[PDB]
Amino acid sequence: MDVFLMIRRHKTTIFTDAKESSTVFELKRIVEGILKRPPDEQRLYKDDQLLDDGKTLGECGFTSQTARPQAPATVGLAFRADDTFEALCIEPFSSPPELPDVMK
Amino acid sequence: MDGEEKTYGGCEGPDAMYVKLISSDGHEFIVKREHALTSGTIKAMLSGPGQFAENETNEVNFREIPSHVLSKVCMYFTYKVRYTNSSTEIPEFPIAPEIALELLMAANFLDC
Amino acid sequence: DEYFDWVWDDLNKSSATLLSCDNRKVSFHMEYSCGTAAIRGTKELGEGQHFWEIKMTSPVYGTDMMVGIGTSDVDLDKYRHTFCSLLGRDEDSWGLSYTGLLHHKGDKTSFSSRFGQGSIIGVHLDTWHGTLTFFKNRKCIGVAATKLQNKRFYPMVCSTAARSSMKVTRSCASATSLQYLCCHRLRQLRPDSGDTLEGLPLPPGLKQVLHNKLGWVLSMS
Amino acid sequence: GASKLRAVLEKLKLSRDDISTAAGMVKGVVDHLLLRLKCDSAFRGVGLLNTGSYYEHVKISAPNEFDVMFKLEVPRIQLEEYSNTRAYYFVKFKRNPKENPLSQFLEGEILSASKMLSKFRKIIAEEINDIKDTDVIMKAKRGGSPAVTLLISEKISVDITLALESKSSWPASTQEGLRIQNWLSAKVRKQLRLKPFYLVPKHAKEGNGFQEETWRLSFSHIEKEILNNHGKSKTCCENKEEKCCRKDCLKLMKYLLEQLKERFKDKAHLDKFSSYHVKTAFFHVCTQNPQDSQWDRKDLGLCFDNCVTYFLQCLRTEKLENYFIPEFNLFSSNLIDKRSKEFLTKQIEYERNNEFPVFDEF
Ligand SMILES: [Zn+2]
Repeated sequence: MDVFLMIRRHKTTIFTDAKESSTVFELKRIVEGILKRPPDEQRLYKDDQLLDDGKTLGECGFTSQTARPQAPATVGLAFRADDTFEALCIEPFSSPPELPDVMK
Repeated sequence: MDGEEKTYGGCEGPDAMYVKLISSDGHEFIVKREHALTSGTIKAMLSGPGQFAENETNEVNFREIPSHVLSKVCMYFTYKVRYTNSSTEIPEFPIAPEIALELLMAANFLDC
Repeated sequence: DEYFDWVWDDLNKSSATLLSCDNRKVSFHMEYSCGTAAIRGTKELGEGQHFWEIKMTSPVYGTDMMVGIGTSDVDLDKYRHTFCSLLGRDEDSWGLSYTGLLHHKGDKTSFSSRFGQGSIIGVHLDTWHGTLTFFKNRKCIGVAATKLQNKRFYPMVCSTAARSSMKVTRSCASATSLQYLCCHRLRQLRPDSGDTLEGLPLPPGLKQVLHNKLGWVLSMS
Repeated sequence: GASKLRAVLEKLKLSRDDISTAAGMVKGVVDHLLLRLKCDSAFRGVGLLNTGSYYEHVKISAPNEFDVMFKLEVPRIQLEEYSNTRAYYFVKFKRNPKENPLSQFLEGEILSASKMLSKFRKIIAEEINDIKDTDVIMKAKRGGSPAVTLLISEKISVDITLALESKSSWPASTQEGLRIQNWLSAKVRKQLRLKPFYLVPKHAKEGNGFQEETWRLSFSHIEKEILNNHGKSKTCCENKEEKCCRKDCLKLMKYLLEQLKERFKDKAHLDKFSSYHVKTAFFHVCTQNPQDSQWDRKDLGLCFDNCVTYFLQCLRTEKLENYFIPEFNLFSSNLIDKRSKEFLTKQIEYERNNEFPVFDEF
């Protein structure tokens, strides 16, 4: 059964609908199918913690519960900086405008 | 399902299944072919000459759309493509009201 | 007003009613009234969004006069010779009575206050989320039904007063879009004011088209 | 369409005066009967229950069929139920010193209403011939309680009924009835709860025969009293601005029920319904809605419809509880057939949905 998730790295912010029994290596395979980056070069994280390629998203804390239709859970993605962890190249989103009082 | 082959790994030419969308602030969101064809402007522009070639870069840049608006557009697109004609109960689409006050201009700017 | 989108079915009506004014006005029992009489709409509501309100013109009386929705599985002339509520009798139909009570699946739920001659009743339908909303005298009453997905419906009216009629004045339809959902959200965030355009510099043309599409939403809370 | 209701109201109103014009004849006849009874020993204490209003009228469109009810006070008695009916009672004389109104009707241990009425008829026949300025004819029986029928000349007809009276406290079977506390406050309830009650004679009948000697409680005087003092306060309808339409909605329904019976008199299937059922339903309705603000002169429409809707629902559910005996079911299948019940439901709904076609012939 498919679960609504989303994977983000630097500029990239990509939704995914892989099945729950899939593996993290399967997420790397999907990313390879999308942007030709090989699974070995890729690295996946949750929040800011290391993860194993062989583990499944079910045991990585990502399930249908995290797959809310209004907010699929975010999965950290990283591309190997030559041979090491790349820096925090994430760029914050634009500030939202302030709501006026008469809508408050 | 795993290890999709498609005999070439894709159809990135006349049947481009992934297209690339860049926002004004740099945020990047990928959409499947029917997601792109859902918006009238995207499907109209993709029909231009030369765009059916294999080597054409399936890239669209929205210099007027920020990150949040494009994210909500992709959200709505995924919702409508997945639960179109849904047999099961269709879930609501709740966005925080301090962040979704501007989405009106997205409809007429992007023709979606 | 913008042209109405459906009429009362010429081929599908009970054995006791006459229609008039390009079918905009339907008249019930001009003589004996010895049973229930009923009609359906022509257009199906299974796709997109829909909205319409009906204006009354004759004094109200009799057993029950009701406005509601139902499927095509219900028969019209089964009560040709009996006084009964046809709408809401089964799970396949719904109905709001003028007495301020609602019929569904053969049970009764009080919903609102009574109304009669000269009253205007409005119905809002959202098939995509499968929810149904009723309006009265350009005011909001409340939501009545939900979880109606994958079902197909026709609009029905049933009557039992003689010397009486009902008259559809406006009928329009629209597709699901940001001009639907985002403006509903905005009205939920702006319920206090009667008008919502205030403080919005958006072009007058899109303003007028959004009136013709969802005027009640900008004028109801 | 309150215009038709107001028009028929005025049309019924315009014939009010003709009653008092002919009332003198019946007044004289009943006066002569009263003196004749008073010279007799059997009924030395018979009086008039409505002095100043000495006639009772049951039909709203029959100015020639009068009704009169004689009261007969009884000092001290004991009553008991019959086969648990809770509406029919026997009577006994328990203990008294040497003072016997008339014990010769006592058979076994029950005062005999049969002998009562038997001597009552004989006195009337031996007396009636004494009148010489007006031709009067006495007509055959029509029921247990109206055992005497008096016809004056050709036009005026009167049926005379008799009832007992006793000052003793009301029995426990009516403890839960008359829920007026919210309507007219408990103080009036308590004071009317010690006024006397009346026992009228009414035979009991069954499949294997009829049991003649049985009585029944009556509350006509109290029933009239509340309607006469219907207002929540003493000032209701005492000025031209505050008038309330509680009274008219009952005479309207009597007329409808009489008209339906007249139009369907051939098959006689609707001859088992009287005005008692109409009055009980209206009393239940006004108990349900005691506030005076619901009976303003302007509308009349929601109140008449509430009356007819209440009667229709009672008829469908086969439930109708007496206003003083809360357990008595007049609409039970023991007395009224389901065939006639559904017949009347069909007719009443047809009239309601056709906007009362019978009133147009007037
Ligand atoms: Zn009054």
